[PDB]
Formats: sequence, structure tokens, C-alpha cells
Amino acid sequence: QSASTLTKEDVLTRSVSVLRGFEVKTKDIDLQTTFVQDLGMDSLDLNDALVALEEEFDVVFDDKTANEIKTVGEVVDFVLANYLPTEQSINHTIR
Amino acid sequence: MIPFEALIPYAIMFAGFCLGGGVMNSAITADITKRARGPNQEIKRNVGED
Amino acid sequence: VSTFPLKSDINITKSGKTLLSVGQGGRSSRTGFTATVFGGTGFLGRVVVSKLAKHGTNVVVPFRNDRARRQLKVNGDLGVVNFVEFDIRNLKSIEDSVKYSDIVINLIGTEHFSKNFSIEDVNIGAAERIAKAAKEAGVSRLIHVSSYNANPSSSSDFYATKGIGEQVVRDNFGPDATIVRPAPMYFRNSPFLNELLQIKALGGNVIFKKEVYPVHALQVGEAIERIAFDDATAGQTYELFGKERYSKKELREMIKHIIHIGQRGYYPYSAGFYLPAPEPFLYAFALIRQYISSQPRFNVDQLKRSHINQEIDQSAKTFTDLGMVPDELSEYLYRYVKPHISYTSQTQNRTVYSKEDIEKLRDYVNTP
Amino acid sequence: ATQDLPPISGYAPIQWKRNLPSRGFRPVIWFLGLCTATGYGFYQISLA
Amino acid sequence: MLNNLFDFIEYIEYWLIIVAFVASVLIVVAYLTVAERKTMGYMQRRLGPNAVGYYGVLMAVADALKLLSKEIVLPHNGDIIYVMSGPLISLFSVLLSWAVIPFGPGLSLLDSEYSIIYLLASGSIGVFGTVIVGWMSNSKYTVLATVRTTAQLISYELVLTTVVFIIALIVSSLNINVIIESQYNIWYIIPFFPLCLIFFISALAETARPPFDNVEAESELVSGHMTELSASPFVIFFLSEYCSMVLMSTLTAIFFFGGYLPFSNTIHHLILNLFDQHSIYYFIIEGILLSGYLAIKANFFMFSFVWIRAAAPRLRYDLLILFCWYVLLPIVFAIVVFAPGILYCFDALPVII
Amino acid sequence: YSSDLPTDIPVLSKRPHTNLLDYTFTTFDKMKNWARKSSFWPMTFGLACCAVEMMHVSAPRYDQDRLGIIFRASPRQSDIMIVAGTVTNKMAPALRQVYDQMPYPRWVISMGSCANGGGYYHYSYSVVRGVDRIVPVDIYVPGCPPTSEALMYGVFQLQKKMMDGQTHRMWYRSY
Amino acid sequence: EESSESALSKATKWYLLSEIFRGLYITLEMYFRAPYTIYYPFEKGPVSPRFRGEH
Amino acid sequence: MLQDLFNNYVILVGILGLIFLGVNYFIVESPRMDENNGNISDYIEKSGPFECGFSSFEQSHNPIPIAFILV
Amino acid sequence: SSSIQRTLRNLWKNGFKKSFKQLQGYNDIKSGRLVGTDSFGNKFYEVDDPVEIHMRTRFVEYTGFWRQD
Amino acid sequence: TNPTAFAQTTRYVKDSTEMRTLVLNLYRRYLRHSRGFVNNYNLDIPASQVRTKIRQEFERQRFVKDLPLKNVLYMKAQMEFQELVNFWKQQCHVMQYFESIKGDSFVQKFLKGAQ
Ligand SMILES: NC(=O)C1=CN([C@@H]2O[C@H](COP(=O)(O)OP(=O)(O)OC[C@H]3O[C@@H](n4cnc5c(N)ncnc54)[C@H](OP(=O)(O)O)[C@@H]3O)[C@@H](O)[C@H]2O)C=CC1
Ligand SMILES: CCCCCCCCCCCC(=O)OC[C@H](COP(=O)(O)OCC[N+](C)(C)C)OC(=O)CCCCCCCCCCC
Ligand SMILES: CCCCCCCCCCCC(=O)OC[C@H](COP(=O)(O)OCC[N+](C)(C)C)OC(=O)CCCCCCCCCCC
Ligand SMILES: CCCCCCCCCCCC(=O)OC[C@H](COP(=O)(O)OCC[N+](C)(C)C)OC(=O)CCCCCCCCCCC
Ligand code: SF4
Repeated sequence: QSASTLTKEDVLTRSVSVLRGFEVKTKDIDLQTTFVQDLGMDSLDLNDALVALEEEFDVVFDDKTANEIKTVGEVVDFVLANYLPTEQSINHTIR
Repeated sequence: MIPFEALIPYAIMFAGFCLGGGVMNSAITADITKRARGPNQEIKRNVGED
Repeated sequence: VSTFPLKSDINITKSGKTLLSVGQGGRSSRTGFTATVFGGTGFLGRVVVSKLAKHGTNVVVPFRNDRARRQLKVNGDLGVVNFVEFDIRNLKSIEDSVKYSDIVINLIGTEHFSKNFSIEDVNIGAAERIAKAAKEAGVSRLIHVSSYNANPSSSSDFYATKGIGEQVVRDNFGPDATIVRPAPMYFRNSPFLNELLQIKALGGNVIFKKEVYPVHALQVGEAIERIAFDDATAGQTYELFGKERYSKKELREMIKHIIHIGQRGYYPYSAGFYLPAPEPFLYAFALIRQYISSQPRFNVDQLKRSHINQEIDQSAKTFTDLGMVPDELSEYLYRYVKPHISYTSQTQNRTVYSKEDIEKLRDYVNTP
Repeated sequence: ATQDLPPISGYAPIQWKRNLPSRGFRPVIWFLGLCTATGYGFYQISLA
Repeated sequence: MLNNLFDFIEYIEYWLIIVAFVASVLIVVAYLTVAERKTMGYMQRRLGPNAVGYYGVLMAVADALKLLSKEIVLPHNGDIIYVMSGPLISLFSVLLSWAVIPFGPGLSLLDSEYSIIYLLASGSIGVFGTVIVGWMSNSKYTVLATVRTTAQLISYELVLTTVVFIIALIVSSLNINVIIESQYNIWYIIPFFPLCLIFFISALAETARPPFDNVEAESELVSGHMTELSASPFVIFFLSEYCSMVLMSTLTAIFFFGGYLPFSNTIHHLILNLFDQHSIYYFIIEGILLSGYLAIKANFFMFSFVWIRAAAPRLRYDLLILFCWYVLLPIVFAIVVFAPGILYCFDALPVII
Repeated sequence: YSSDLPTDIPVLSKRPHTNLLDYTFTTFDKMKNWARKSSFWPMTFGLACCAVEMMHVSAPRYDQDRLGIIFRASPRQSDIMIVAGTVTNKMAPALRQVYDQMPYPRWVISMGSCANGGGYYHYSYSVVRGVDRIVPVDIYVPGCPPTSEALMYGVFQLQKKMMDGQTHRMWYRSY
Repeated sequence: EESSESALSKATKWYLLSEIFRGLYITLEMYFRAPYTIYYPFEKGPVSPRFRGEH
Repeated sequence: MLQDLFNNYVILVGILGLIFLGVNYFIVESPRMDENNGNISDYIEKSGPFECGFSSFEQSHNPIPIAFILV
Repeated sequence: SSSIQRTLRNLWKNGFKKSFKQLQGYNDIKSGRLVGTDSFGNKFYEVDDPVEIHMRTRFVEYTGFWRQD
Repeated sequence: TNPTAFAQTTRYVKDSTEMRTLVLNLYRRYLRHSRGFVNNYNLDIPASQVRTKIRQEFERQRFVKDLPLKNVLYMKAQMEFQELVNFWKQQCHVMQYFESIKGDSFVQKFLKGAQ
């Protein structure tokens, strides 16, 4: 019940879709695509993308991770390791 | 010093119970007595001389 | 509104008076103008009184309901908003309202007739008496608000009396009378939106088929502010309407999705959100309530108007002549139907409908 | 005389200490009255 | 006419009796609000209402009529269910409880051997009316009152029910009129003085009256469950709460002070000897006397309801929970064993006659 | 469509009673006006020192309850709003919300110099210069603070105004 | 073990609400006393020559 | 034991409760006779919850811990 | 001061018409010695009854019957 | 005494590099609570417009160089963040915050009075 159902390909696929809703330089986004160089994101543009990625996967990047993340692949790895389903009420599970 | 103005609402409440008791005790008793006189309305209503 | 409504600090009225404005245009500022707003306690009247009094213009508000006039005084500073107890059947009361006024705005009009007044008396008789009294008082400017489908040859009592009202006002006051033809106005507690927001709308198949060009009420009051203080608008006719045409059925269904009445599939039909009735029955019910109900209900004339769509007089002027861009209903629809949302209450997430969201919702409504 | 002053002898003393004397019978008497009322009440109940 | 009218009245006579009965209760409840303000005023050295009707006799009418001419506040007009379901259930519960209150011998609308059970059962329904107002409500003060209301019910319900059962056990009957007649020789205040105090305390808790006014504490929960109520819903809840005060005051007079039985038997005979029993005037006076005896005893406890309000501060509801379970319940359960032991010892087990 | 409006029909406040229905609706108004005047329920809205004088109206010396005056803690159960104290900018939104939560009919009383025009704090950066900038005021009570009799006189003036209401006769003659 | 009053004496006051009935009796005493209310506007409160009112 | 009289009283009590609501609905003046602020269903500033003046978080359906649940 | 005997004494001294007017505005039946009248027409009295409290020894009788100012 | 929710201890940062991280950390907190701001205050705009507004206000102080000014600016931003998240502001204030709105020529100001 309360377990992750994510896959590396699905997380990467949805990560690309979110990042293509911004004014990024290139629409060709993969694991090795860097935010600063390939996507041309500054301080505030990068944080806008990170929060937007937080909304998609319902995860919250910590301060250390968000201040040191460089590539999209690191975002994908963080989502896979830390994502959990939100706890439901008592009625949703046992009924 | 007895304040009579404070006792006015209690007197009206006292009359409130008496209104229910006076009507219920008399109207119900009269209805039972009237219907025990006979099987027809000419005996229940009209009272004979004898 | 802005910060200073007048285009200049010195204005010369049509009657020759020179009026000087003082202050930057706040509550303590003055414009030198005194205006009378007939029917200032109505829906549009409160908007007009608020805009005039907020910049210092003296407002004289004739009234018949004593409790309804109280909230008008908050708009202006001390001595700005004045009240006169009046009746359209009392000539002296009307003459006192316009004695000191440079501008007279006639917002008096009705769609129903009652035991004391007919449709002719209010739409024609009241307008004529106000217009003639204004001229004898030497009022520089008169502004009359007719309806959107004003036509003296119309088969509807409301549209015909409004059409005659335009002509009788110009004859009495003179060629210097400006006439405004506003479309149905949407706003907080707007009569145009109140009917759509009513859950138990009897005969929605016959009534909600009318197509209109709804216009923002705040802009109509803003337009009147432009017209009153601009002598270049004298003698003209203004049709105030939105760009996008809407049918009441489209608005009714679009609102239904915003209110989230459809969260339960059975509820809209069970609650009576659809009340299909034959028109002959609606005519009978409207005829009966015209003499039984003490409150103005859906009457016979409004039943006729459901078959008449809003037609725009091309010769008349628009917001472009006044230098304004009409507001779009899609932008302001959510904020005026928000109070009627069922639960909301920030439970999980408020569904805020933007300009693009409303337009998409219109496509969903018409999608079978 | 030409001002507001207290009398020559001064004002009489006032009461400002706590004055809440106890009242009523001893608690044992009230307990006996409760038992006496209960005893007599059950006696009349028993007779009825 | 005449003949067709003299039997039409007979056909509708018993509806007039009920309407008169309803008016009799309403008058007492209406003027209890005036009496409470007058009684507290003089105790607080004020006057109380004296400027609404001659000496304040129209104060109740003005308060009711003004509220009946007030706007009803609700999210939508169709939401008339939500703010009216609560008060209506509370009002119906207390009005139906008056059916088994005999103003005289056999002068009750409902006569049954289970009148005691009907009385307690009907009163418990009124609690459900109070909790209805807090129906997933958005008002935080309404919600807090519902939690307190349930807590108070757990306090008094066990204590109040068991005290009434002891009186019923002493008479071996659950009929209210039989309980009244059983007190001809002794009023149950004397043998069961502790129970009368306990009953009155439970009555205060049941009606949410001070010192147990935690449901409607103005200094704690502004107005409690009535903070969102206005116009008719407020009146119905206000009417129901004061109808319970009269009902509980009348119940105290019935269970412990002989109900309608005369204060003095000699005085009762002398007054009735002035009237002929062959005329209806005797039974009009008799109903006035018997209900007058009940009214005097009931007015004293309605005075006592006001008296305790003007003399005691409010007690916290969590302290009330410990008060009933640790003190009241052991005492009442002790008496429910003590009483049969006394009766069996002296061969005085009760029977119904 | 011919309209013939009479010219010399007196306004409602001057219009005498002519037919039978005039006395009927005037009786309807007076029964309601008497009830609301007698059941004068203000709301407990004490802000500053003006509230202390408002408490002394409920004191035994004046005993506002003798006139039918009861203070209610909820806006739903109150029809009179007495602004007794200073209205600050931080407080103004709260005052407007509480006023809007009172069901109609409702009246507002402005007591003291603070509520009337700001009084001692008129030239303050955080004080509203008169509660009438936020809510409509029916009667202004002067004083700093107005005495307990000054407030009672203002209430009497409002009750005099309430007894002159013609809500139901207005529907018959003016609508 | 150092209480001055016996357990029965302390229980009699506690069970029979000794101080509560004392408080009730004091409140009833005021019920038979003259109130303080004056009938404004037919009667007026005290005033002094130093009083400040309308200018 | 006859209970026809009791049944009539219960019928009257149910009807009596509706009279209080019906009287209040037919006695109050219409909004247009008052300040004419419209229907209560639109006056959201009035139909909203009471929070002593300041709006707070909406916790209508939040859990409420009860310290006397065992009692 | 709140005794019924005081009301009966004032009822007898004033009479029916005077007391009924007090029963309409004054909410109290009071009697006193006339002190004088003002230009508006109001009458002013002083009470010699020993049972009257401190602040209630002077009162006015307004001209109007239904409203007082 | 326990501090209120979302309360930070005031501190004077003596490193410019550290100050940049704190601003970035606070910048993300504003973006994450944008939907909460819309829900709590019942705004008429979507959360996307709120985030645009937050970015615009942050960009107004992007080129501030003096470190002592940064500490005051950061401290006041933390106080503003705490005020919004805890629903201490009334809904009217937030509505007016987003209700913020080619200048007039010389003659246009001249004809009306100017300043
Ligand atoms: N969607 C819309 O509302 C549209 C408006 N109009 C017209 O614009 C004008 C403004 O009306 P609006 O504010 O929108 O809504 P309303 O119909 O509620 O306004 C009517 C105004 O005229 C007054 N009035 C009506 N009859 C009388 C009368 N016998 N004596 C005195 N006053 C009277 C009313 O005063 P009181 O309130 O005191 O009774 C009220 O102030 C009206 O003339 C209307 O016909 C036309 C097309 C669209
Ligand atoms: C049936 C529902 C429940 C009962 C509700 C009863 C509510 C109480 C009544 C309100 C009182 C009120 O308002 O009377 C106050 C008013 C005064 O009015 P004012 O504004 O002060 O002066 C204005 C009036 N002038 C101009 C005349 C001064 O007195 C009256 O005019 C009373 C005179 C009318 C005739 C009275 C006798 C006729 C018989 C009446 C009884 C059948
Ligand atoms: C008869 C039925 C009605 C009354 C029932 C209740 C009476 C009190 C029961 C406990 C008494 C107790 O415990 O008594 C003890 C206490 C206190 O005395 P202490 O501290 O020991 O004094 C110290 C030792 N001395 C005695 C040597 C000085 O006395 C009281 O406070 C008595 C209260 C009297 C005023 C209230 C009486 C009227 C009540 C109101 C009308 C119903
Ligand atoms: C066998 C004879 C049975 C007697 C039957 C009657 C028993 C009554 C209750 C006694 C115990 C008690 O009142 O207890 C007090 C309790 C709990 O107090 P506690 O937390 O234990 O602290 C006290 C113990 N100390 C000192 C050891 C720490 O709270 C209260 O203050 C409850 C107040 C209720 C007041 C209601 C009065 C209403 C008016 C009544 C008069 C008409
Ligand atoms: S007006 Fe004077 S007394 Fe009243 S609140 Fe202001 S400072 Fe205090």
C-alpha cells in the first residue's frame, strides 16, 4: 500500500515535461543535461524549476541538495530515493 | 423590604399553572359526566326536571 | 477612480459657472461639482455615488428607503454626501434635489409595475419630470440611463418605455441631454448574475435562452464619471456592452461547474437546478404572482424579453469614444460567483478560474 | 475655615479588618438532623 | 345553528384543552425569563426589566417578537435544514416531556405505567438536538461547545437516571401520578434529602445552567453552539432551554414535595367546602388549588435556578466529570442498595394499589 | 403609454393616514418598532476607556436591563453595534467584518471622540479618524468619555428614531 | 493526622455544601434591600460646578 | 388507558415548531425594504463563520482530540 | 423604597390621572412637592418621603405622554 | 516561552557567500507556500501569478551590495514570510498587495495641476 511505484524512465519522462514548460535554451533534456550550462538557468530560474519539480512528484528538496544539484539526473535520483505516498485516512486502507 | 415588582412575574407564572389546572380539571370531568347520562344527545345535553 | 478624475483643475459648466478643484484627488479633496444621483440607493446607484463622492464631488441623493441610504455616506467626507427624502409623485421634493446641482444623473427605472406605479410612470413619467425640473433649475448636464434594447416600437413594455423615455427626456431637458444604454451588468449582488446563481430557477429552458453582451458594472459607473465631467459627451448616446456575446444557458452551465454543484451527480437534478416548464404555465404563474406575491417576481414582460436578444445600435457610441477598453466577463466571472461556492473553505485546494480557465470552461459546456 | 480640613478632634475610627463570623450549628448537629430526617422518613414510608 | 354548534364544540373540545395546556406551559416559560432577570436584578441591587409593558409584564413579548422579526443567517436559503434541525429536535423533546406531567389526579395528557421511562427517554433526545448544530461546522466556537455538551451528558445522565429510579423503586412504580399520590403521608424530601440535592445538581447540569454553564459560557465560548444562530433558530433553542428549566423545577416538586398535594390538608378541605360539588365551579377551583400547590413548589425551584446563578461561579466541565463519577455515582449507588435493605428489614416492600 | 404622475403627493414621513390599510400597516410597523426598541440588544464591543462608561450603564445605578437592554457576545444575536473606543488601522478590518456579520435590521452607535473623529489621537499614524469611514453611523455620542447618562440619552434618541420607522407602510405607499 | 476538625465534621460540611448555602443566604439578603437604580431621564445623577460638558 | 388525547398533543407539538419558523419567514421585511444588500446567499461577509473579528485557518474537518474519550 | 406600601401612598396622593401618566413613562409611581415649572412646560418635584434613596429626591414630569426627552 | 511557528532566531551573517544561500533558501520557501497563500487568503489569482509576484519583489534587491543592508533585508523578509504563513495578515491586506495597479506628458500634468 504505502510504497513507491516510480520508475527511472517515468520520473525522467515527467522531469523533461516540466522543464519544457520554461524558457530553457534546449528542448533536448536527458540525465546529463545541466541546469546552469545546457538549460541556461540563473539563480532564480533554477530555483523556480526545482520548486516546479517538487510540485510534480510531491517531494521537497532539502537545502543542501538544492544548493548543490547540477544535472537533471541528480534530480531523478533524488526523487526515486525519497518519494513516498502520502498517508491516507483510516478509511482508505481498511474498508 | 419586599420588592413587589419582582414578584409580579411569579404571580403570572402562578396563574399559568392555574390556567392549565382549572381548564383540565373541569372540562375533562364535565365531558365524562355528560357522556355518562345516556346513549343519545337529547339526554346528554338536556337536563330533566325530575 | 485613479488618483484624480478630472482632466483639468478648472472646469466651466454649460451654464457658465467656473468650478475649481482643490486637493490631489482624495477624500479630503474637492472637485467643485455638485451632482444629484436619482435612484442612488439602487444597484448601479451605489457604484455611481461611490465614484463621485470618493473624489470630493458633492452628491445629492434623493431617496425613499431610509435604511438603504445609510451606507452611501461612507463614500465621502463630512458634508460631501447629502440626502433628500423624495418621491416621484412629489414635485417639490424633486425640485429641491436639483436646486444646487451642476449634474443630474437619472438612474430611476424599473422592469416591473406595482400597485402604486406602472412601467410608464417610472420609465417615462419619472424621467420626464426629472428632466424638466433639471432644466428649470439651470442644471448644466443631465445623464439618463435607458436600457440596452431601447426601442419605442418594441413589443416589450420595458424596451418600449425605455425607448420613449429617451425621446421625452431630450424634448424636456433639451439637446444637451446624454443618454446611456448599458448592457446587463455583472458585479457583486448583480441582478443579471443573481438570476443565474439561483438554484431553483423555474422555467430555465424558456428564460435562459436570451443572448446578451454583458458589461462590467464598475466600468458603467466609470463611464458615467467620464461622461459627467466631459462636456464633449453632451447630446450623445452611448451603448455600453462587452465584446463577447453570451447566452444565459452558457453562463448558467459555466456557473454550475464553478459552484461545484456537480460534485454529486444526482444533486443538481434533485435540488431543482433544472425546472423545465411549458411557457403557457410560466405565463400563468407570472400573471398570478403579479397580484398575489408582495415581492417583485418574474413577471409577464420579462417572459416576453426572453425571446428578444440584445441588438446593438451601430450609430451610437461606445467605450472607444470615451477612451476605455471594455472588461471581459471571463476575467471577472470567478470573483463575482466566488461567494456562492458550496464548500471551498481551503479544504484541499481552491480552484481559481483565470481568464484562460473560464474560456476553456465555455468550450466544455458547449461540448456535447 | 478657608479650606477643606478634618475636624479638630478628627474622624471616628472605621471598620476595615475582615468581619466574616461563622454561623450555624456544629457539623455533627447537621449530620444528626440528616439521620433523624432519614429515619423518620423511612418510618412513614414503611407505614404507607 | 344552535344544535349544530352545541355538538361542534363537543367535537373540538379536547383540542381546546390541549391548546389551553400548551398556553399554560408557554406562559410560565415566557415569564420565567422575566422573573429570572427581575430576581437577579434585586439580588444584584438593580431593578430588572420594568420599562417594557406595565412594570415589565411585556418584556417576554418584546424579546420574542423582535427576534421573530430578524433576518435568518445561513449560507443559503436551502440550508434551512442545518440551522433548524438542531433547535427543532431540542424543542420537540422538551414539549413532549410535558405530556406526562399531571397537574392533578389523572390530569395528564399521557397516562401510562411507564411514564418515568418516557420522561427520561424524551429528555435524552434533546441532547441530540444540541450536538446537531456542530455539524462539521466552520465555526470553532460552535465545535468546542459540542464537545463540552457531550461531556456534560456523560456526567448527569447516569446520576439523574439513578436518582429517579430510587424514587420509583421506593414506590415500586414507574407512573408519575402514582409517585405523587404515594407522598400523601410523607414528602420524599425528608427521607431522601441527599437525593433532592443530587437531583437538583443533575437538573442544573442537564439544562446547562450555572454553575454548570460550560456549554454557553460567554467568557469562554462567546455563545457556545448558539454563536451562529439568529432569529427563529435562536428563539427555539432559547425556548427549549427555558422549557427544560420549568420542567426540571416541576419534576423536583413532584419527586420530593408531593407534586400537587396540598401543603395543609385542613386548609384544602375548608376552601373546597365553600363550593358545591354538584356544580362545575367546584372543579374549576379544585384545579386551581391542585395546580396552585404545584405552581408554588415549582416556582420555588425556578427561583432556586435563578438563585444559584446569582450566587455561585461557573465550574469547569472537566471538574464536573470528576464530580459526578467520583462523588455522585458512588453515593446514589449506595442509596439504591440501602433503601431495599431498610424496606425488606421492616417488611415494607412496596406494591402498587 | 401615457403616464400622469400627481405633483403634490406628500412624502412618506409627511403622508397622513387616509384609508383603512394605512392604519393596518402603521399598526404593523409600531408592533415591530416597539419590539425592537424594547428589545435593544447591543454587542459587547468595548475597545478603550469609552467602554468603562458603557459598563456603568449596566451598573445598578442605571441598570440598562430595566429598559430591555442586554449585551450579546455574538453579532448574530445583536442588532446594535456600539463603537466604544479608538478604532486603529490594525483593528479596522476586524470591525468591518464584525459589523457585516450582524443580521438586519442593524444600527451603529459611535461613542466618544475616538469613534466620532479620532479625538486625542486624530493626528496619529495608526488611528482611524472616525468609525464612519468604515461603517455607517446612526447616532454620535459626544464626550471623552460620554457620561453614562450621555450614552443613555443617545440610545433614547436612537429608540425615538426606531419608533418612527415605516418599513411596512413604505411598501404600501412608496413601492 | 494533624487536622483540627474530625473527618465526620469535615465530611458534613463537604457533603452538605456548608459554604455554598452561606453564599446563597448572603445573596438573598440583598433581595430584601433597597436597590441603587435611578430613573433616568426622569431623575439625574449628581453633578458638580466643575463638570465639563458642552462648550 | 386511552391515548387519543396524547396523539393530538404530539401532532400539535410538531405543527407548533413549524409555526415559529413560518412566522419568522413571513414577518421579516424583504431585503429591498431593508438596506437592500441582496440575498444572504450572496452576502458572504455575513454568512461566513464568526472568529471574533479576524479570519483564521479553516479547520472544519480537522480531527479534534478528546481528553475524556475513556470516560 | 421597593415596597408596595410606598406605591399605594403615591397612588393615593397623585390620583388616577397623575399616576397613570407615570405608569406610562416613569415605570414608577412617585409623589412630591411641586417646586416649579420651566418655559417648555415641564414640572419639577422634590420628594419628602423618608424611604426614598439618596439620588431619587428630585424628578421631572414631562409634558408628553408617550415620549420623553 | 516557546517561539511561534516558522520563527527564526535573528542572526547577523558576516559572510557574503553564506548570505546568498540563506536568501535562496528563503526564496524557495516562498514558492512552496504560494498555493497556501492562495488558499488561506482566497485570492482571485492563480498560484502562478503569486510566484511571479514573489520573483519580482526578490529581483528588486538583486543588486544590493552592502552586507549590513542584506542582513536587514533578509531579516524583514523572514518576518514577512512568517506573517503570511501563520495567517496573521487579514485577507484585505493581501488583496491590496496584489492590487498594485506610460506616464503623462508635461502638458497633461500641467493642465490638471501636476504635483
Ligand atoms: N443589468 C441591469 O441592472 C441593467 C440596468 N438598466 C437600468 O439602469 C438603471 C439602474 O438600475 P440598477 O441599479 O442597474 O438596478 P435597479 O432596478 O434596482 O435600480 C432602480 C433604481 O431606480 C429607483 N426606482 C425605481 N422605481 C422608483 C420609483 N417609483 N421611485 C423612486 N425610485 C425608483 C430605485 O430606487 P429604490 O431602490 O429606493 O427603490 C433604484 O434606485 C435602471 O434604470 C435600469 O432600468 C437597464 C439594462 C441593464
Ligand atoms: C399579537 C402579537 C403579540 C402581541 C404584541 C403586542 C405588542 C405591544 C404593542 C406595541 C405598543 C406600542 O407600540 O404602543 C406605543 C404607541 C405610541 O407610539 P409612539 O411612536 O411612541 O407615539 C406615536 C403615537 N401618537 C402619535 C398617537 C403619539 O402607543 C399608542 O399609540 C397607543 C394608542 C393606540 C390605541 C391603543 C388602544 C387600542 C386597543 C389596543 C389593544 C387591542
Ligand atoms: C434544613 C434544610 C435547608 C438547609 C440545608 C443546608 C443547611 C446547611 C448544611 C450544612 C451546615 C454545616 O455543615 O454546618 C456548619 C457550617 C459552618 O459552621 P462551622 O464552620 O462548623 O462553625 C464553627 C463552629 N461554631 C458552630 C461553634 C461556630 O454552618 C453553616 O455554614 C450554616 C449555614 C447557614 C446559612 C444558610 C442556611 C439557609 C440556607 C438557604 C435556604 C435553603
Ligand atoms: C451521604 C450524603 C449524600 C449527600 C448528597 C449531596 C452531595 C453533594 C456533593 C458533595 C460533594 C461536593 O460538593 O464536592 C465538591 C466537588 C469536588 O471537589 P474536589 O475536587 O473533591 O475538592 C474538594 C475535596 N477536598 C476538600 C478534600 C479537596 O466540586 C464542587 O465544588 C461541586 C460544586 C457543586 C455545587 C452545586 C450546588 C447547587 C445548589 C444546591 C443547593 C440547592
Ligand atoms: S473618546 Fe476619550 S474616553 Fe473614549 S476611548 Fe477615546 S480617549 Fe477614551
